[PDB]
Amino acid sequence: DALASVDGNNAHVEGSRAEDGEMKPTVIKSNVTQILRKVVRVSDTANTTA
Amino acid sequence: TQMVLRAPKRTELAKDGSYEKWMIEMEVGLRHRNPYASGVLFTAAGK
Repeated sequence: DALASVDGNNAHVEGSRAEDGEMKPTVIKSNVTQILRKVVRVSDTANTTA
Repeated sequence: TQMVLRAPKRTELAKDGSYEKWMIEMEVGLRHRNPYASGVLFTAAGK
């Protein structure tokens, strides 16, 4: 969310009611997930070698 | 200091409908003592 933009021109005058302004809605963002992968393969003979 | 005249009060008013429109009123002013007690410096360029 982000507050409205300050203006400083607020000079409303007496009166039971008064004018209305604008309001900014809440924004929404999104991110996607990535898959990291590492494959490995080795023969049994090589795995047993010292 | 800060002079406040009307903080938002709550009283039984004729609030009808479903618009739910609300308003917030606040009357404020400012007071300063001994005008020559505070100083101001306006940053500007030469002639």
